[PDB]
Amino acid sequence: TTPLVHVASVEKGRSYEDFQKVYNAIALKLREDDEYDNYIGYGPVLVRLAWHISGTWDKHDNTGGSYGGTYRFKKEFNDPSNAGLQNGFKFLEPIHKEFPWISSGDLFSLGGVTAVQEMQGPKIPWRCGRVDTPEDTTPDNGRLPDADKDAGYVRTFFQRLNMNDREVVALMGAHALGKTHLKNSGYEGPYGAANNVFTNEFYLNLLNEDWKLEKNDANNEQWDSKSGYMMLPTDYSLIQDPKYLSIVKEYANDQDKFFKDFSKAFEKLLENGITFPKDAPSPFIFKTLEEQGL
Amino acid sequence: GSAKKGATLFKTRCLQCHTVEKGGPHKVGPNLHGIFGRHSGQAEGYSYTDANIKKNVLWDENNMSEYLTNPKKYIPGTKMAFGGLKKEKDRNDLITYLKKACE
Ligand code: HEC
Ligand code: HEC
Repeated sequence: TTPLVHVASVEKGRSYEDFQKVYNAIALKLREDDEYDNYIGYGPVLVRLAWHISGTWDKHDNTGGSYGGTYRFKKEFNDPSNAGLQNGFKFLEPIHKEFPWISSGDLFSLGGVTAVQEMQGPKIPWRCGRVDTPEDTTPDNGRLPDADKDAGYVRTFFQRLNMNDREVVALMGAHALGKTHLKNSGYEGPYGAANNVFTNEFYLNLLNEDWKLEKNDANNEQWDSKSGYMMLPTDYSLIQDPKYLSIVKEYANDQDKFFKDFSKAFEKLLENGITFPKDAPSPFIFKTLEEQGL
Repeated sequence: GSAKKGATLFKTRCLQCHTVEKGGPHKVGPNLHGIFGRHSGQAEGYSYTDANIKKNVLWDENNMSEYLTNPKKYIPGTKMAFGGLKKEKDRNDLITYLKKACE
């Protein structure tokens, strides 16, 4: 068999500040075009893009993962569940031609950490060494979770990503960002009041706001709030399960542990499928534009 | 500058939280009717933080721009979740759109 072993090979001669200039470039354009998606920005879509490439990973055969950076291909670009992420791709490409040395896998995975931190989120350690790979490394279609299911499907699916209850709930906190659109997913409405700001709001409006199951214009069934908030049945299934409920209520009154656990889980998510050597440098903590005086 | 483009800015960036025109909504942020800088907060009984009342600040359009630029750096410990308005022109578009509805 010889299970797939993806070794982390650092780019030629590149180091911390070399990737920091990529961070700053992404963080700049993130601040440049703020008129994308009704003044939400490219923040959320860059996070979702980072999770979609890391969600194709299968722990059994070590297939897929963010290591590949195979998003440049045709087969995985036109996926029905991947729609809306073309914008995030065309966001990073003009940045990909000014640093031709950097690989796509590192660029996409650097976009998501960059997005979170610039959106006033937690510091997320990032590692390099994801090298581009031929067209036979591309994962098939349908490895991403379905929007219409229950908590049993959630816990089962994330086992393939090697995630426990705490990590699942924490990673699901990223759904306090942005919104949903019918033109790709088939669901409508903002997740929370603050779209581009990273907060524990996801857990707060879940345990407070009144949620009623209704029908959208796509005939799909979603949960709506009197305040205008929305949630997917699988996001809502977190309070339909006892194990997931205690963690949600923990992240509600405590924001710092959520920031702490998300940074752990999200980093673990992006590094899945990568075998790091013993001489590989310690994880990078990049400086935000606010810390640089901008 | 342009108060009509501040209408669009307020709709997407604010309206989901605040409201200028009525006095009863109190969604996430408090009502913005009549803000020339009363002082820190206005009371329907809207639960405030401990940060706002501290160091009373008149909301004059020059310091308002600072608060809209970086809400966290201007008032540390604020409950308001807003990234900020980094551009200068869009500020001068939104801040004018306010006080005519504050009549
Ligand atoms: C939630 C998602 C918000 C968004 C987006 C914006 N604001 Fe806000 N605002 C919000 C809260 C929860 C609070 C109260 C903070 C506290 O410590 O209690 C505020 C407060 C303000 C204020 C000051 C009012 C006061 O101190 O009494 C101003 C001047 C204000 N907000 C303006 C403002 C503008 C212009 C925004 C977008 C263009 C905006 N806020 C976004 C919640 C949220
Ligand atoms: C770590 C990040 C992350 C995880 C895990 C995650 N999401 Fe998302 N998802 C996002 C972000 C960010 C958005 C906002 C997209 C936007 O604003 O354009 C989003 C939006 C969506 C959308 C709508 C996208 C659109 O353009 O309409 C669907 C559907 C969705 N999520 C389903 C799921 C499901 C189902 C799961 C798990 C079972 C899940 N998400 C877990 C980050 C995540």
